[PDB]
Amino acid sequence: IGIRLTLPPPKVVDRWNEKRAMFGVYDNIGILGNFEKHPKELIRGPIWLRGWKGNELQRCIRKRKMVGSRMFADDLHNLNKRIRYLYKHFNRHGKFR
Amino acid sequence: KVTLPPHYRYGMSPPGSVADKRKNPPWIRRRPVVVEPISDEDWYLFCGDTVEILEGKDAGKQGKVVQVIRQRNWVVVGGLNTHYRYIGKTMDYRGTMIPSEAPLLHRQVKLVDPMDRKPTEIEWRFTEAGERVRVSTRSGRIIPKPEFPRADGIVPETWIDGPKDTSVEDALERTYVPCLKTLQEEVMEAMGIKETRKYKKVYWY
Amino acid sequence: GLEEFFDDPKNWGQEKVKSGAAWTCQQLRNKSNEDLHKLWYVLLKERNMLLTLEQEAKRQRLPMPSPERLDKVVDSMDALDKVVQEREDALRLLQTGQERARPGAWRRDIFGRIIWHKFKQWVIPWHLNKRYNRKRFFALPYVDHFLRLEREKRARIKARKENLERKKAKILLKKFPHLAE
Amino acid sequence: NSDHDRLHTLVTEHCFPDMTWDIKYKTVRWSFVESLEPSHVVQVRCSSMMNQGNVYGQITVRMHTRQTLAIYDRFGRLMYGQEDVPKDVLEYVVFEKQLTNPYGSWRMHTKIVPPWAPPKQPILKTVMIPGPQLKPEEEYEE
Amino acid sequence: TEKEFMQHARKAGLVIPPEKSDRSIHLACTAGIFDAYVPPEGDARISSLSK
Amino acid sequence: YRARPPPRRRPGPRWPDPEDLLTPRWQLGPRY
Amino acid sequence: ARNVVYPLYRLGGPQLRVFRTNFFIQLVRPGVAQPEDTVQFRIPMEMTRVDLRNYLEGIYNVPVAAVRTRVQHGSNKRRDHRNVRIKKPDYKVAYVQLAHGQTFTFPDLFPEKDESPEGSAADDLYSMLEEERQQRQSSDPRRGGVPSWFGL
Amino acid sequence: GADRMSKWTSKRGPRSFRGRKGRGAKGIGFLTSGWRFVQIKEMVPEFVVPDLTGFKLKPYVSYLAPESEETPLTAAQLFSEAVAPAIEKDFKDGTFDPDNLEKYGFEPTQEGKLFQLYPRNFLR
RNA sequence: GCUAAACCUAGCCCCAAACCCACUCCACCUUACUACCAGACAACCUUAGCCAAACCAUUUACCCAAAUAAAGUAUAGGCGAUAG
Ligand SMILES: [K+]
Ligand SMILES: [Mg+2]
Ligand SMILES: [Mg+2]
Ligand SMILES: [Mg+2]
Ligand SMILES: [Mg+2]
Ligand SMILES: [Mg+2]
Repeated sequence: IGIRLTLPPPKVVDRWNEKRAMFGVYDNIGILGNFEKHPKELIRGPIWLRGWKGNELQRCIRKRKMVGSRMFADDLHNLNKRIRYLYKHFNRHGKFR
Repeated sequence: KVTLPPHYRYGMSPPGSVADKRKNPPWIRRRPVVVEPISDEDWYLFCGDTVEILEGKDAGKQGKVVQVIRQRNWVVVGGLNTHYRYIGKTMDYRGTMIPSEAPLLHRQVKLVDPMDRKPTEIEWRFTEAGERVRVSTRSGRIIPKPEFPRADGIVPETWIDGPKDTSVEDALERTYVPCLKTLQEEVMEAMGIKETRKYKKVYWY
Repeated sequence: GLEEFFDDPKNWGQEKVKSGAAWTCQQLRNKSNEDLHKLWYVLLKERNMLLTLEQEAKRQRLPMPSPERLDKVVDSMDALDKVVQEREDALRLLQTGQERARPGAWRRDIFGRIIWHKFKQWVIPWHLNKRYNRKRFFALPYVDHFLRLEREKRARIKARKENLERKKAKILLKKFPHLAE
Repeated sequence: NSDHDRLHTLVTEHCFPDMTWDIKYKTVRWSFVESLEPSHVVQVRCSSMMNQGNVYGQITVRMHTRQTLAIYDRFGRLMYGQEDVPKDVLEYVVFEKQLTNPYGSWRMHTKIVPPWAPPKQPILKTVMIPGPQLKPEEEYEE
Repeated sequence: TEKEFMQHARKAGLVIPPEKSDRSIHLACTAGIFDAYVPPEGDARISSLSK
Repeated sequence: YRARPPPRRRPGPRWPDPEDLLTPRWQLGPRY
Repeated sequence: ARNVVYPLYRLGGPQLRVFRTNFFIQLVRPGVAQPEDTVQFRIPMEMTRVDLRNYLEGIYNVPVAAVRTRVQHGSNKRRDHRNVRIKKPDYKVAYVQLAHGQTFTFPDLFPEKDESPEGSAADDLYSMLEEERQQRQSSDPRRGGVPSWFGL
Repeated sequence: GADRMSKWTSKRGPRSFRGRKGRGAKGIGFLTSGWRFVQIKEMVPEFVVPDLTGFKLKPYVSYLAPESEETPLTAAQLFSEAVAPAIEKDFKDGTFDPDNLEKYGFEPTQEGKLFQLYPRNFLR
């Protein structure tokens, strides 16, 4: 029980597709390109995460002030609750002071 | 009418038959079979068209296609790639063995040129008249759509009108004279019904 | 007579009854209104005979002789009804210019959603109708929040629907790489 | 060898149940020792033209050869025949072929058993044939 | 406590496929011999008399 | 394979449509 | 007619006339013993006994003296695999009595003699099964399960 | 314990509820004093059944017919078939004026008609 | 060897992008889903509190329309907690 009786299908991986063979390219766009572009500008994803890093509380705060006016009513309500909970947890709970 | 589950699995039996319901009850949910998306225009295999089996138990054999299932891209050849099953089995009688055809995918069969009984690939083109036809890649020749019996089975060439069938002289006679009167107005003229009373205004809201 | 509710006695008990095709919409456009009006009851009396036979088939627990006969009549009835309505709709546009026979309007209900209100016919005008005035055709500002909630609910359904399709296409190329090529 | 995959190419779909059903869980040791008289084509009769879109032809062949049959039950115990001593068999084999089908071939169809045929070899074990079961109200009749 | 066995399959007929179907069963062999052959009585004696 | 064309800083001034409500107000003033 | 808007009537207004009707009735065999003149129909819910009286007289030229109608409830007890109730549609039953003393008896629409085909019928698939079953015989008990295919 | 997901019909409720709810049949009269119902003859829809004696058309159509393409009727098509021929004859003669459009068949208003087009005051 | 045990999809999550839906006929604010009669009834008004301050009583963060930086700075505050 809890363990399969048959081997899973083989995992064929193409190590030389377009995405893998060209991974890491242009990561030196600034140093080798007269600093016209920045390697963090190559990053794709949420507009509140491009070229930025932080903990969960900072990510929620940054997300709320950038795309908060575009979030759905239920999603925005959940984000506000998460910020309220994280504020109390980090600033009032823990082992170190 | 038609009541199909969202992930209904098409099979050899037609939908709605007694065996189909038992094979596919409304509550069962099986893994959907992956089907290569082929447009209806790009499909080039029809019923009654001889095709050659490329891969299977009997490869390189040519047989007539009796049925095609577009949902699973299936082609059935009569008497080819057939297994055996006992039909009409009862408690006392073992049964009678009959050859049952197995469906073949469109990639496992290849159309044969009418001039040369060899498998070949075809591409759609247009003739001078504009009628769309299928033309073989090698030694391009016209491959007409084979004649197949209609689903209902009625043959126009051997049809005798019944007592409740309108004749062709009466079903095609043109009696409509376009005018600016409705059916209700026109019928009261023929029936002769007279109504001097005038309809009163009614508020609509 | 009541004999018109049943088929010919010689046809009673037979397994199959030969019947022709159903009238098509183009074949019915060559007939006049008087001819279509007469043809309407020819098909109607035939339809009552088929409904009577079908019910007795279930009563006797036997299959209907020619079930396809009922489908042909139903198609004939719908096609004939389509032709008559189309002629009146075309004539209504020529004389009045209205694309709908029944009056109506676009009004917001009490729930804030746009609906097509079909007008009814009343003897008295609308400002004197006690029952009509109790109905509310305006939404108060407290409904605007629920309108957004319903809009966002539709967005999630559409977002899931669009995302699922792209998942199917990407997975379907794994087993059939020739599709991409 | 239970090679039912190839047996379908040698016998028809009607002949197959008669051959394999009774030997499903039994072992058969059959061999062809010697042939006494060459086979002769006794009767050839074809089907009516286009009965169902296909035309069938049947050829009757008479064979009289010695054969050896050894049948063992599911547990390997001897059940019928002797594996050592062959005996003559006189049987009329009827063949068939679907003439309309281009890929058809002549396959064994059935065996003609004449009414004057001698009784077959008796089996090794004994058998019992029970009489009719009688309910209490029913009375037996001799 | 409302769960019940999935005993719902019912008997059906295997003699004939569904009606009004273009596809029909393809038969490779006929059921029986078109004309029965009756070998002459005493043909076993003729086996010895090869001539 | 061949790598995609390098990302370059698109030359020329960027003038957004002033009639677009998604245009930030700081890209339509004299300072911009 | 059903599913249509009836024009409103006021005093002195024109006669209401319907040229094409969508009412379809079906004659049914009563489940209980009925008087000879009584005829039973199934009519749509929107149909009245006044409309049915003119429906039979106007279309089938059947003189009718009395029409009595009742609404039959369709059972909602059936449940599918999802424990959701399945509703049998409600229908209206109409009892029509003939006018001039005529008697109506529901005919036998499936006579046994007419069902039996006098002409010979030979289905290819059925003929295959019938012949083989007659040819094949049960195993001889004295043979004790030994196959009869072998002639030895 | 009441079923709120079943259709509410006249068979449910007390006596006052059951008698007030109907089945969809149109009313053909009104109730007067003393619970006496007065049926209005003009409110009862009268069936206009034509004479079917010697009628050629039959419920079914023989299969030996050409497969004509379907051409839906349009207002532009109907105008050309019906009104256009009359206008052309009058246009060539030279007696044409917008004041006489009522003579060609045009109806400026639907009032005073037995069968008004919009809103229609006749059944199907 | 019974009961069982195993499985790979259904679909979903987070982003990007782009501003979404609702008249086929009939019915639906009266007891919704009910063909068909004198109404006059009309909408708008600070959130609070939990919680933190180891009680609590002033007070205690809650996107308001540019990421970053100025800056947790100037300020505010039982000049406490904290806010900014
Ligand atoms: K406390
Ligand atoms: Mg902490
Ligand atoms: Mg009653
Ligand atoms: Mg409840
Ligand atoms: Mg506290
Ligand atoms: Mg306390």
